Amino acid sequence: MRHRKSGRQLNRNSSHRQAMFRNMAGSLVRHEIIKTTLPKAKELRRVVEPLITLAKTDSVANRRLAFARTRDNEIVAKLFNELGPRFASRAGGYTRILKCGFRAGDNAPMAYIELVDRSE
Amino acid sequence: MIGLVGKKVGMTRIFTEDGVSIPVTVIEVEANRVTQVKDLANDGYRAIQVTTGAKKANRVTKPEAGHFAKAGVEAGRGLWEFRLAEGEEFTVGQSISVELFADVKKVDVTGTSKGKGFAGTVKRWNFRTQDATHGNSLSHRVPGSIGQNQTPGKVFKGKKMAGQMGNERVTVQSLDVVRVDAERNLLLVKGAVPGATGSDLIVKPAVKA
Amino acid sequence: AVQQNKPTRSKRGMRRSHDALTAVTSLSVDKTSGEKHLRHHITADGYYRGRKVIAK
Amino acid sequence: MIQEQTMLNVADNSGARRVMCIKVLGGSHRRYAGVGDIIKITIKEAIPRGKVKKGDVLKAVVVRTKKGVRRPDGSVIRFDGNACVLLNNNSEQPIGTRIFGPVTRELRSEKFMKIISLAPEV
Amino acid sequence: SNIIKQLEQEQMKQDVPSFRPGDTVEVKVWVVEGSKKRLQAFEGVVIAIRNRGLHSAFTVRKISNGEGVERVFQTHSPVVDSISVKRRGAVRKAKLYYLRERTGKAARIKERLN
RNA sequence: CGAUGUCGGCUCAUCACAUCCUGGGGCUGAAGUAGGUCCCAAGGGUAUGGCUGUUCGCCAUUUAAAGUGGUACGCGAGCUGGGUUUAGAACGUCGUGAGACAGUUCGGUCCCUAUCUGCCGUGGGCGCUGGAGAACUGAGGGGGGCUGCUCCUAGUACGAGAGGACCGGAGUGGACGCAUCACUGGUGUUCGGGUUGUCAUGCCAAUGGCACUGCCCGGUAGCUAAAUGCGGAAGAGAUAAGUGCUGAAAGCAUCUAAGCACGAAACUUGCCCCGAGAUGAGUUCUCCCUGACCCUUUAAGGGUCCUGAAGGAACGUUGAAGACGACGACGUUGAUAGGCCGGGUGUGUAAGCGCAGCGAUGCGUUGAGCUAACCGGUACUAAUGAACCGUGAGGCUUAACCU
RNA sequence: AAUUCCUUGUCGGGUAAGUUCCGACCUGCACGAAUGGCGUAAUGAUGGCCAGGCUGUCUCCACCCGAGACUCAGUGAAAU
RNA sequence: ACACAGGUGGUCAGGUAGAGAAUACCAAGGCGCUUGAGAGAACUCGGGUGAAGGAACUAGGCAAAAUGGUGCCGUAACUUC
RNA sequence: AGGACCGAACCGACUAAUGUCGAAAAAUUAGCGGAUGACUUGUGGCUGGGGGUGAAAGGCCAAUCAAACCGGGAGAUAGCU
Ligand SMILES: COC(=O)c1c(OC)cc2cc3c(c(O)c2c1C)C(=O)[C@]1(OC)C(=O)C=C(OC)[C@@H](O)[C@]1(O)C3=O
Ligand SMILES: [Mg+2]
Repeated sequence: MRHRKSGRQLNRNSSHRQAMFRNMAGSLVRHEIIKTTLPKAKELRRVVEPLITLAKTDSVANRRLAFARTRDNEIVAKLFNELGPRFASRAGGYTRILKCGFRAGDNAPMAYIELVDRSE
Repeated sequence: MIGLVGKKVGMTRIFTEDGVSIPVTVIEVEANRVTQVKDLANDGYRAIQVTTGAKKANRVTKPEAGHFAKAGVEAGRGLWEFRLAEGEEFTVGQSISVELFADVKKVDVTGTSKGKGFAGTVKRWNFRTQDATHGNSLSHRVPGSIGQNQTPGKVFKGKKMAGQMGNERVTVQSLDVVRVDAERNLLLVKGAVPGATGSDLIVKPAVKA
Repeated sequence: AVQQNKPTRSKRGMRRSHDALTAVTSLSVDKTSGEKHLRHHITADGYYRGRKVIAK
Repeated sequence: MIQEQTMLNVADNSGARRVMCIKVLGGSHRRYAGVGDIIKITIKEAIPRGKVKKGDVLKAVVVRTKKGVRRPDGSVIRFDGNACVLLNNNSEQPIGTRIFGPVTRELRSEKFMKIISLAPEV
Repeated sequence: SNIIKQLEQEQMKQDVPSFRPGDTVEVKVWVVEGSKKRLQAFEGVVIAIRNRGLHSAFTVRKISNGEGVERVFQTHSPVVDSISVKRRGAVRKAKLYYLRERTGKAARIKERLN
């Protein structure tokens, strides 16, 4: 009946949801922009944005807490060094979702999600 | 008499001095203001049409904005109507507040209840669930039989089946009024009223007295 | 479970009256570039509200 | 919340040690008995020197419940086990003399005042 | 909502002791017998604490004469007169529901002395 | 007989009245309490178990009562398959036998994705005669209607006594229904913790994966019952059986023929809900449009250009709304969602470091750390300027009205 | 009684209540001695019966996690 | 009959735990099972947890729950010992 | 020692659920039996239709069994539809 319930089940079990959101949070950190499904991009803001807020305070406890999540030392190194102080004045909202057409294989609504600097 | 229109904001309890806790529902009743007074000469029946709350100017449409401008009142959200009970008269533009309930002891709270969506017959009509085992093939929460045979040859109108449950106008009668607080625009009624927190209520005195 | 007479072509024509597709009727234009797109969708070149967002 | 087939402990010294509810009395289709209700019991286990013997059908009033009674301020008093006190199957005024363990204030009901007197607590 | 919090903080008793689960606490409640109105003590260990503002509660487990009694108390209720911590207990849990199936030398818990 | 499925149970019913309970009366060999019998009345209500495949029945214990029937002895494209009607086997019996029972006994495949009618829900199209946004009126329809016990009246009436009221009033339950989450609880594989085996993060320390969430211990929100609020009415109109008033036909008598008064949970309302597709399509309030030309078989005609209202839809952020539609909130002049900030709540004293100890481990830092859906905020991100749909004073006839 | 029709025979046990089970009785419709009679330790995915533990079997269901059902895209049957 | 959840003889067979070719996690090696995307209704299937009761269910405890290892102590009637 | 005991492989198929236009013209899942023997398995033989074979069910003999399959008599015959 779903009243005031949050979180998309996304046709997976809970171990798959925690695993794949652990994967596309690290790739959103690595490339700073990815293409994904639009329901999967709205649920990625509830994962990668607490990881950026965890990077505001460089501490050994926070770097291990952000290693218990994302399980990748290259992600813990791009946070706290290149994303913590870079977003240190932004009071939340570090991502942006832009809808991009429909996928050719299954007619899935797609979205780009990127960190809001991307200054090249 | 006439009723008032409030808003259900949560439940809490009142601890009385002699130990007894009473579960109340906090209805926030702001100052209802009359937008149209109806007469027997123009409408065939006498009633008043009040509004309450507030609405944004870009969301009030030009037909209903002129209806509030004729009364000269602020554009609130929603419009309700109460039949005048033969001994009270109201003027257009009058502001009615919750201190009308200061001598009322029992009320009838009408609300729109919580919506359960598509509900089965076990939840909707309290049908008895068939047995979980001892042979039972795919028929646990099914309704079972729905009619008799060739001689009726049909299902009867009003047969209890599955479908939409809730999201519906429900009135709960004879609720004790615990406290009328005109300064905080509050009305505490003993018990539970229909609806979720934040929904419109129509509180009027109990006709069953 | 199964039909007892066959339905007419008149009957499947009336069932298919809601099968009919609807068009979009909401093609926009970009602020600077001028490309047609959906509302709240980026263009084929990669603009959204007059800003080359995709760099690709 | 006592229904049929519920095994209760015995709170007086009538002789029974374990009884089983076979009916909840008063009203049709009545499913449960609270902490002041009268049930029909049978005696499944008795002491040798008792005033009642095994297989005897009589009445009892519930005095303790693991579900518990709710006081009129939200407060609930729960026990570790359901207990009862055996009545006389055509009258009140129970068979036993002593009464073991606590009772509740809900039993102060003008005919179980004998049980309130003989109980050590509440 | 804000109106609920304004209506509930007019009603909370403002002198409550800060106890933990595992503490041994004597609670005095108001007992009414006709017109007579006295105070009866209920002393036992605290096994659970529901911390909800005006809707706060705590249950006390008391092994009385032959029977285990478990009583919840609404904290800000006017029935509860006095709360007093007799003994501070050292348990590293919030709910002590395992004490229901322990008796005697297994159902006792160590002093804190922090 | 080119298929109409057998007993009982389950689930769900619906009707009748020859009424079991509650309701209203007549008579009684009706003192009272409790009955007997008959009449009226179908609004609601109308057990759980033991035995047996059983319906039934017997028994135990209830209850105001545990009604009788019809509906393919209601209901197997709803379930079951214990009973009898397949193939195995045996007993008794019959027969020389194969085999067969006024017979027992053990074992034994229950298929169907719903086209139409029907029913529960929920939309689209058009109509309602200019368009649009709201609020209603109510024809009609549906739901609901059960009852115990205790006390007061009053140990009064009644009775030799034992016993023990009518009529009224108050309180409290059982069953049932609706609502709800404040409390008491359940759940809470999205929160915290403990722990086993193993693998990995180079290693220690710390964590992660997997083993049913590995096994567990708690627990937020939501949902929910066992939780706790409320309901069944009073009143009114017309009556049933019934009791009557006056009153003749028939000088009397007579409830009736004229007239008149009472009279039940039935009926019509009162209570709740749906409802103008109520094509008889209703009412009220508010808002919007008051441009040019041409053409013809000159009609409630067709066409071009300019215009494009109110409002709607679409799209996006969404929702205690939802299968999808629909419905509600919001779209920068903005708190709609996510994030963020503060709080709450849950879990129980994180990591790192220091200390004590041979060490496991304890202590200090420290009610610490983390914390979902909650509350209060906050434009940081996403809700775009537009475009689209809908028009350009809205027929005829007659009346009453200003001209 | 794997045998008994009358029958749920009668009596005792177990249950609040026992057409089943157990023990006994003998009026054996229609037991019976190698198409064996009566016993019997062990054995049995064997038939009946009772008890403890255990429980959503049930009173009476509630909630959650997944797979379908529902919507979108592609493909695309069937009985009749 | 199929790119079909079935069938098919023999050989090789590591680590940690373990009595073990059980089982759990891994190595070498091999794979993610040839429609996906959402939503989070009834109902169905496969599971998990459940207040108080504890077989009242039912033809029947069917199903589910429970029991479960090793060492030691201890163990009745009956018996063909 | 044992048609001994517990228990994988292997051989079986007792119960339940699903499936029953199946994934499958008998399987899947969870439990279940035997598991050094009257066991089980590979290869190759032999037994042929009133015949075989059968720890016996009228079971089995190529998804067929109270007399297989193929071809022939043969357009059997049908007072029946
Ligand atoms: C009176 O109860 C029946 O009406 C009944 C029944 O009630 C459930 C089940 C069955 C089941 C079956 C049969 C039946 O006749 C049958 C009957 C009559 C057959 O005749 C069967 O074919 C289908 C066959 O030819 C030979 C066999 O054994 C030799 C059977 O096993 C068989 O296979 C089967 O399943
Ligand atoms: Mg056969």
